[PDB]
This record gives sequence, structure tokens and C-alpha cells, in this order.
Amino acid sequence: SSQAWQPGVAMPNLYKMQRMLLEKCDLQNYGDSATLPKGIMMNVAKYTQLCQYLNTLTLAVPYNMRVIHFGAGSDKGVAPGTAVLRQWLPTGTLLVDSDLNDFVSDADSTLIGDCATVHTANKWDLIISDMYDPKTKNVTKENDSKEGFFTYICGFIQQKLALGGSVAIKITEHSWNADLYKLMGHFAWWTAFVTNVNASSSEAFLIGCNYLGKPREQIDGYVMHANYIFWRNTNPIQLSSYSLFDMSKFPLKLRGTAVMSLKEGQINDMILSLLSKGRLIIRENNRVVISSDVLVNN
Amino acid sequence: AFAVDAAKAYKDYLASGGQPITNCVKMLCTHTGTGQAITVTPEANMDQESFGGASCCLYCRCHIDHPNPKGFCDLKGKYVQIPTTCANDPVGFTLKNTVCTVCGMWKGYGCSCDQ
Ligand SMILES: Nc1ncnc2c1ncn2[C@@H]1O[C@H](CSCc2ccc(-c3ccccc3)c(C(=O)O)c2)[C@@H](O)[C@H]1O
Ligand SMILES: [Zn+2]
Ligand SMILES: [Zn+2]
Repeated sequence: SSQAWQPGVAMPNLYKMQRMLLEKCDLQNYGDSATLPKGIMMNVAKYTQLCQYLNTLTLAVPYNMRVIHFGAGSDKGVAPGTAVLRQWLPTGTLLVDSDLNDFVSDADSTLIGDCATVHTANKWDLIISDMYDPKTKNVTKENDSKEGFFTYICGFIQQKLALGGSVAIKITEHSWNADLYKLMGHFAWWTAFVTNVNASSSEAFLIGCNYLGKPREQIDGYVMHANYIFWRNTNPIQLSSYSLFDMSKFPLKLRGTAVMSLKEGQINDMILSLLSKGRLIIRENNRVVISSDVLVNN
Repeated sequence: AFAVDAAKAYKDYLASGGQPITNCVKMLCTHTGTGQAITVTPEANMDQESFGGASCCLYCRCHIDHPNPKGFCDLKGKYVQIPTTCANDPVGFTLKNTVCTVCGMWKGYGCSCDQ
């Protein structure tokens, strides 16, 4: 396990190609904890390792990058994950975050409420989600695909993610969704990434890299989650905080990726190849306008 | 003429022996940074911790208005560097201290413009 010096472990491709059936997740290292640097929160360590892993992918990084972060509030009313995102993203990146519960944040703008009430005019370059319903962990009923906020997230990707943009959506054994997995086949590449600090958990980030807007491969979401649980069940990941101690190359690299506005008919195989390589963002570059729907009642 | 004075209320609760505001967001960083007080990215030097700015602002944390005409916060969206020996109370530190307008260090904690 030279893995212990990585920020985390990504799901090996051979496990993606299987056709396992869904088993209960039973982690060898369940209940172990990494020892975090003195006074560092789990959410900071976890988002640091997530960003460190994302530094190894072909993310599009345009001028005036647009990032939206769902599920950003904590139980103590602050946003540690957003603070790591602000640190990671180029200076001047527009960062919007959201959560159901009130919190104070370093994001450029914050919307409070259920994510289904969030609307944006513009498209986004990177979508981060930490949303998780703890009710979902019912060990005594079958583990089926969940909707709730996952329905919103799939729609939000399809309608408001720029071509070439990327996503990282937290899942767990029971918090997952078959359509989101199927959507992973609409990116040039995808994985399930497990941070080394939280490797005793069944959580992973489903990462879609460079959105293409069409199916590149057909993915059965029920099979793929079973594949993910199988991988986790048979591949104990040693908890580790090693990567947290070397931040010298943390910032997301400014690539100045080109932004173009294009209609659906002029996205050829050549544009698709540019999208696939992290060299092109397709969206308009108007003003960023967001809103939260408010239901009025007595 | 009535206005809530939270700065004075917190300073007095600290003097009374109260537990400082917790869950300020401490960042991972090199600790080879410029050491300036409030920066766009973490800048802690070897003697400093870096925190997310909003989590260290008294007005942010208490959900109260910022004390200036248009209610601007100069911590939110930045990182604030706190001397490691005072990092148990970032909110108190930022409230009780001042930034040199020329070198950008904390006066008395790195600002050397007066020697
Ligand atoms: N539909 C929605 N719309 C908008 N926001 C949403 C929605 N649904 C959820 N959220 C927001 O998701 C944000 C993050 S999940 C909070 C969480 C979950 C699990 C654990 C945990 C459980 C077991 C073992 C270890 C940790 C912890 C914790 O560490 O204590 C915190 C929260 O702030 C939520 O309000
Ligand atoms: Zn503030
Ligand atoms: Zn000075």
C-alpha cells in the first residue's frame, strides 16, 4: 500500500467492468480513525484530500471559473468545505454554496434552503456536493436507489453544467442513486474516490471529469454501485493523513481554459475531443444570477 | 441611540472567564507564508495558523450586523492569520487587534514599521 501517501484511492477500472450484485458493505477498517494534524477538522482534511486528488485530473480551469457547492453547512454553522474550495480555486473564482440549514460562509454568495429551491441562470464549471440524508442508513430494509436531493442533482448536471465541466458528488453505501451513476457515462472519464482520512467509511465522491452532454458509455447504475461496494468490501484502504502535510502544490493550476458558446449542432467530434481533454468549456459568459424559491404561507 | 455592542459584550465575557468561540475553520497550509494578517489565500508563517475568515468574524458568527455604514465584512472570503499562541481564540484575537495599513502585518505581531 504505497496508497498511504496518496490523498486517497480511486476505484480501479477493472472493478468498474464487473457485474456484481449488491451486498452489504462491511469494511475491515470500520471504526479506525486517521490521526489528523493538531486542531484540523475532518471536513477540512476530507476536502483537502478531495481537491488534492482533483489536481491529478484534466479539469477545465477557465478564467472566471464558476463553482457551486451543495451541502456546505456544518452542524456548527460554518462551512469548512467551502473554505478549502476557496483556498484551492484560483483567486477570483466565483464560488456559490448552499445548504438546508443556516451557516456562515466564505463563498461569494450563499443560498439557504432545500437544494430543490435553488435556481441559477448560468451554467457552472465545477459542481461539488456533500449532501447526505442520514435517514438513508436503514440497515434493515433493502438498499435501493435513493431519490430526494439526488433527483435535483442529476437534473442540475444535465441543465446547468457546462460542457467540459466536472462534478464530485458524495455517496455512501445507502446514499446513492442509479441515474447519477448512469450520468457518469456522460463524461469523458469517471471514478469513485475515497479519501484516505475517511477510508473507514463507505463514503466516496463520484467524480465526473469533463462533461460531454451525451452518453459516451452506457452504465447500469444498480450494477455499478454493487461494483463499488464489492471493491470497497475486498480492498481495505489504510487510513492515512500523510498527504495533508504537503500543501506546497495544493492550488488548482490556472489553465486559462478557453470558453466558447456553441449550439448543439456545431459540437463535432473535434470539439468532443477538446472537451474530453480538459481544454474546452462550452457555456455563455454572461453575469452569474442565482435565486432561492420561497414558499409563502400563513 | 440604542445599538447592540457585541464587541464589548464578547470582550467582557472573555474577561469573566468564558470559553472562547470555537469551530473557527483552521486551514492546512505550508506555514511558509508571508505572515500578513488578512489574505486571499492562507499565508501562515511558522508561528501562525490560518483560518477561514468568516468563521473568525464575531458579527458573522453571531448573526448580527457588521459595525460600519454599509455592513461590509473584511474577513469573509479571506483567510486570517493568528499567532499560534493565540489560536485558541481567533475571534477574540481579530477583534482586539489591528492590521498595519502599510505592511499588512498585525501591529505587535509582525509589523516592524516602528523600530
Ligand atoms: N436536500 C438537501 N438540500 C440541501 N442541503 C441538504 C439536503 N440534504 C442534506 N443537506 C445538507 O447536507 C449537509 C452535509 S450532510 C450532514 C452530515 C451527514 C453525516 C454525518 C456523519 C454520519 C455518520 C458518521 C459520520 C458522519 C455528519 C457529521 O459529520 O456529523 C454530517 C448538511 O449540512 C445538510 O443540511
Ligand atoms: Zn463578518
Ligand atoms: Zn507595519
